[PDB]
Amino acid sequence: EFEKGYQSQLYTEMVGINNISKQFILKNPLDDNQTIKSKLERFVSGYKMNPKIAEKYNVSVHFVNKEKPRAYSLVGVPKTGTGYTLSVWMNSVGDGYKCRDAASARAHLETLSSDVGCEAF
Repeated sequence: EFEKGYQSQLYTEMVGINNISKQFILKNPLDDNQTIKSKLERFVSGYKMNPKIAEKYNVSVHFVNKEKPRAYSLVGVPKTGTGYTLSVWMNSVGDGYKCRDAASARAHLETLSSDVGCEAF
């Protein structure tokens, strides 16, 4: 399908977003947790993907513990009205997952069960 096709181009994009985010961290080791969290949020929500992925998907940065914000994650889920479901999420240590639906992406799930969930790649 074109859709799996797109879910996979979205991952490649998010890898590129993750690579630039790494540089935010290396280049600014003096930033306090508040500052790097907002800097990453601005960078990731401003981020411009390839025009035909940008129309389809939203990417956003999440922090499981906001006082360890160098530990971030990226979530990528369809824009609304597009009729899409397939999603993605990834670690800042580079674990990547393709997810059957946005909710499992937002939930940071790592396995397929109950006909929802995510699996690695």
